[PDB]
Amino acid sequence: FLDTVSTFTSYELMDYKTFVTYTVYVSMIALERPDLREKVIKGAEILEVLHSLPAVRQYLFSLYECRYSVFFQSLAVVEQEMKKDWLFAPHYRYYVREMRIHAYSQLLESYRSLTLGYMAEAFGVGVEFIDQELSRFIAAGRLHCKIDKVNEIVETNRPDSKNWQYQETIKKGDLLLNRVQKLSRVINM
Amino acid sequence: DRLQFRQPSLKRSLMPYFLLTQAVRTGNLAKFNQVLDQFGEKFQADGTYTLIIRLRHNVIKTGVRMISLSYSRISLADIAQKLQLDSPEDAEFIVAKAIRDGVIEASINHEKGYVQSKEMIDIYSTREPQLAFHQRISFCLDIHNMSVKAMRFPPKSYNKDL
Amino acid sequence: LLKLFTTMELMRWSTLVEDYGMELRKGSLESPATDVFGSTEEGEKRWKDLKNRVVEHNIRIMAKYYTRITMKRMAQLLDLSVDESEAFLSNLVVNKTIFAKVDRLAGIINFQRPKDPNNLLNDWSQKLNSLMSLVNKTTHLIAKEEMIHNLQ
Amino acid sequence: AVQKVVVHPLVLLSVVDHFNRIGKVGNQKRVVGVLLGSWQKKVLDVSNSFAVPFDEDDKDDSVWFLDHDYLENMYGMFKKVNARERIVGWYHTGPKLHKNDIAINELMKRYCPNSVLVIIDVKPKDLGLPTEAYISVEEVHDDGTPTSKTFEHVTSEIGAEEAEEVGVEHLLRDIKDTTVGTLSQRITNQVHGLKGLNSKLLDIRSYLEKVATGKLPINHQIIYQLQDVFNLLPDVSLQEFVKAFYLKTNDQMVVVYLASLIRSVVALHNLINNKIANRDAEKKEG
Amino acid sequence: MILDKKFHGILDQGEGVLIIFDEPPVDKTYEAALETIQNMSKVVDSLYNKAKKLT
Amino acid sequence: TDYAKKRGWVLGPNNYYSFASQQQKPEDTTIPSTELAKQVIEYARQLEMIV
Amino acid sequence: RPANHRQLTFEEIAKSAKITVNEVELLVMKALSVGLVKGSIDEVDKRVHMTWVQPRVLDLQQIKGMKDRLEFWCTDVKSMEMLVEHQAHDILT
Repeated sequence: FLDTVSTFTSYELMDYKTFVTYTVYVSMIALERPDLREKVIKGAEILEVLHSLPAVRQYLFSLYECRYSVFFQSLAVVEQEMKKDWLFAPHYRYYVREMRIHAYSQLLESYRSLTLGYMAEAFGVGVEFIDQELSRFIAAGRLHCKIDKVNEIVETNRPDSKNWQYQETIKKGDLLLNRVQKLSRVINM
Repeated sequence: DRLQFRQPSLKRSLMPYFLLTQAVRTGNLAKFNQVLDQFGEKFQADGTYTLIIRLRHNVIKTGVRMISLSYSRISLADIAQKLQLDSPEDAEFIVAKAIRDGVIEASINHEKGYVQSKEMIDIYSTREPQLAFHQRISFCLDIHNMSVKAMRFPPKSYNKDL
Repeated sequence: LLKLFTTMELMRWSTLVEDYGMELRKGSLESPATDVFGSTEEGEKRWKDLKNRVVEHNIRIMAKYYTRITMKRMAQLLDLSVDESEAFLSNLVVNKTIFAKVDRLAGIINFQRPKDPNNLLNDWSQKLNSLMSLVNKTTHLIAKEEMIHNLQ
Repeated sequence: AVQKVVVHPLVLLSVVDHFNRIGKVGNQKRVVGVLLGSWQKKVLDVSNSFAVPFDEDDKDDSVWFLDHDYLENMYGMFKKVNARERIVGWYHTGPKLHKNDIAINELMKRYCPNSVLVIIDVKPKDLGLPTEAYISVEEVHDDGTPTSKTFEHVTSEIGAEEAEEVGVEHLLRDIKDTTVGTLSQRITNQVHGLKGLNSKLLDIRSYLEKVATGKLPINHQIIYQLQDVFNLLPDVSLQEFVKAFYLKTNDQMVVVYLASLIRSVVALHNLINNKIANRDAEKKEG
Repeated sequence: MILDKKFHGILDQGEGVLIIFDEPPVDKTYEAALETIQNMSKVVDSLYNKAKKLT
Repeated sequence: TDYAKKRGWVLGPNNYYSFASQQQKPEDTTIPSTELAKQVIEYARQLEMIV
Repeated sequence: RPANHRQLTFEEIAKSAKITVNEVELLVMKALSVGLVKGSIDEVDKRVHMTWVQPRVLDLQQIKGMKDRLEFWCTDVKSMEMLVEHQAHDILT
């Protein structure tokens, strides 16, 4: 989508504004903040096309400023716009979950010990829902370390830096072990 | 589930079993008890209902294991309704039965009548590292060394006739 | 001047009060103390900044020491408020106090015990210690071996 | 003054010559020669030297025989042919340090500048460094004992300039160079334990004996600092060094990965050729 | 600013504990991972060559 | 009665006390370093024996 | 004590020198002022750490301990040397 500068109105396949509307999803979700600052924030393209609709600008600013208050309020419009699309239909389940886990990972990136009050005030949602949410994001989500409710306050550890950076090669190491077992399997026959 | 391997065989073979094997993580006794026997054909044609009559009551053990992977504080109402089992005694009893297995980690404490747990799943990182990855290093080095033997002997089998 | 030279011992300034007082009293030597104090503001500024300079100085002296003198208790022994101590810290930030370890719970300060990189601190320490041990064990051993030859 | 000195093998080989030209005397006592070098530079450098007859007495130990004329003649001619080297000090082949050595060195202390004393062994059964450089200086004693000549140990190294390395390497054809690898390192890692073992065993026994069983106050005071050095390591529990062990073992893991990967790369050509060459040779055989 | 990663640090709410840490051996794991990934292609291609020369 | 003479534990004020739980002291790291050194020797053997 | 938990406390010092807990800071300050002791305690909770010190005149129990620790160290180094070199000489040489 970096070629959007030279792109013009096309009546053959898709309109320019429709193309922007389609790529804004992958650009906002699949790309993290450094990628945004490197590409779209530094670029004047989004600055020019934000005047098209007030919605997109708010969606970008709310996510960049990490405000879920207006985000969850306008989330309904995003959901309704997400579905009822030709090629974008089957993926409507994936983008939501991806954006949620990306937002959670982003918020838990700079935060370690989080109280329930400030969280409930930030997201503007009940604690019982984020309870089962995070509970599922532990096993099925696989984002950060174990969370304990004993103190009635969210507290993580996340030793994913020091030993884990060296433990990133243990998977490819085991796969390489199986692969040299394959190499030993080719031997003599 | 099946990820890297793509073939039009294992898919069709796992099709009837897919719904239930996906229903394992959910852990609903009442409905799935009837659901299994409903459309069940092949896995009950395996005969003598062994691993399935084990699985039926293994659902609650994998479920309480999911509870062990879950938070510490146990509600008398909420999680009791979520697990579809409500009672003071059998809760802590089955939990203790999950503790004695040794497959998990929990700290049994009684103060106000509620049972908490430390439930730390944290790995061996920065905790007794040497004794931790010792056997891993030894074994992997043994495999890589017999792999060195594997890059040793066959070239000799090449150079035997020349 | 001897106390301001090196290895300053912690002591009360109340004993120095009458010393400076009689220093103002006697006109035999260093007489124009009143001329030094001739300006009402300048004298107070110089005095306060002197006390500040030495109360920073002794801290800079004990800074090299890892002994952990527990300045929280030191403030009790010196009978002073912690506010002006925080002001002394406000002087310490431009005095380059940037290397240190503090606590949120207690007021215990640590001027040492860093992250301790394995290839730097303990490495250098083990280097110097082991090397010095080896060469010293190498010297007086054979030196004695030469000394016992004088008996024959 | 002098931090370290440089001793060339040529003088010790001249001592080998001293053990050569003996011709079965039946005396073979200590022989004092004259060492030559450069005292100009801070670091001492030994090039070559000559030999002077030295005899002593059986009973009386105060008997020492030197020659002024022969010394002035030899040093004179040596200075005539080479002006880049002058007199420095002397050395003896005696394994033990005699009391008369202060009187022997006193001569060169008068006529010449301060001399360095070197002690070696008559039989090269010593695994340790055969050459010990001892500077002669007057130091103030703490106990209050009268001021006398004291021999202080000075570190030394055995090396050659240019051609001597070639000569030695050619005459030997046995010894090997550094040669970074498995055997060269593991040999050291093996024998070094014995290098410390025989030395320590030869030392601490005579030490333990002479301390309690002996006299002639050699100033044991430094040995309290010895024992102090022995007490500098009060059985560390390694608890603080655990992270260091973790980093070292991590580096070990890096070595494992590197070894496995590189060997996996090397195995390519072998596990290709072993097939493709054999099948082609076999199919083209008949 | 922590999310911008201009410095090393992490915030806190309830406890208010400020922790500062850094990871010096950056060039190690990167080059190691690159070596592993690159060698994987070598071994895989080797498997392709053997599978071609055999079956 | 039986479990008192079986388990051989202490009884407090109408409560069951448990001891010897995670009170085990780790090693001095000296011995595993030695066995690791032996493993290094074995590595020297396996890497170079036939040579 | 050269070994067996070198770590100590100000209790023994205050008991022997019959001084309060307030003056021990100035006491160790003077101790560090003289320069005969390099001791620096990194402790948070109440503790006393000790360091290198000079034997000076003499000690009998430290002589016994000297010959003891030395004999033990020697026989340990010897045992390890022989143990390693046993297989090392055979499988490597």
